Amino acid sequence: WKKNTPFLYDLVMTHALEWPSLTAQWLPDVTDFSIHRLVLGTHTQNHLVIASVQLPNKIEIEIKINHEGEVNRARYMPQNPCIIATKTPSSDVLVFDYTKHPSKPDCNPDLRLRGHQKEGYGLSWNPNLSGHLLSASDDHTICLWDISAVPKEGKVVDAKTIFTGHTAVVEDVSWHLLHESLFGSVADDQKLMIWDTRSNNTSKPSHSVDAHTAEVNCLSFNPYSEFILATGSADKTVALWDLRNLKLKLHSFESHKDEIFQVQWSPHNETILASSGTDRRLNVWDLSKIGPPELLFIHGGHTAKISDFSWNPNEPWVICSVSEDNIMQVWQMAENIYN
Repeated sequence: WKKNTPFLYDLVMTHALEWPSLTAQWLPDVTDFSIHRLVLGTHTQNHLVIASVQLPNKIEIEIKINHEGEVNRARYMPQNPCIIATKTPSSDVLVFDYTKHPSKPDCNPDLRLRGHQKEGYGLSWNPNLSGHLLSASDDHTICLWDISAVPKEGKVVDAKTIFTGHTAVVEDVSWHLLHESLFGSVADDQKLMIWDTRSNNTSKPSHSVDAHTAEVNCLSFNPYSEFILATGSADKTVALWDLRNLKLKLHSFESHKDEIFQVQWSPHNETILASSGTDRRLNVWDLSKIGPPELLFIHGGHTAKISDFSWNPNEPWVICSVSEDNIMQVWQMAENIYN
């Protein structure tokens, strides 16, 4: 694979980190080259990490913040990207404003968020209501907090609402991109559930489909279409969904030869979606080419399970993917391949 790269990439960078990261997300600020930044974590003292990346038109660690337990997931708040929520290996979800913490570390989170009885990974900030955070847990619950309602000197926040519709481990949660009340969740009970926070019944979802034939592990809403979202599963399938007819699956993307953990739409291209998991492959899909023609690219760079990945928001087709052997890769498939 390493020998074949000039054929398949316009860019590939490999970085062995000192510790594995379970988490990867590009921050939205970019400053011959340009400087981009990634939110990462450690697994096995733990830190919340901000790294720098030079990209054309080196990777340095900029910020390490003491974290209790590994960082299961870390997500920046869209309305103030200095704010980062993290999932811990305990019931706690933590919140850090990276500017209120030392350059190098000495765990003293800015907020500790209560309401779960077990650890999880799923985590999602509302991009339409500032400080509304959702978290999914192995306890079968989804918790909601409004951190914007928390007093200046408040360090502890109880869950505003707990959603209980699921009957198994809740794997992932994600807000809708346009509708401030609407989010989706996926769980081990094989369901996708669409929830409406304006509803008083926190035990029953607005809609509910039996999405998959095994555990549903991830979901992602389309940033270009109000109606479209995708799920990924222990099914080894990515399923496609329309909010106007949830009961029938629009499509199935086959396939990974193993369990799917992440699915994310492109921020630049409405027909483009990527997925990954335990087969150590990150696949890029093209809706438009359905009628496997919809498989546009297989990224074979990783030699361990891929933990998370993120589409760079400033630089089309750039992806950061991180694996369980400590490897972070920043890569862009060849222009020849998408156009």
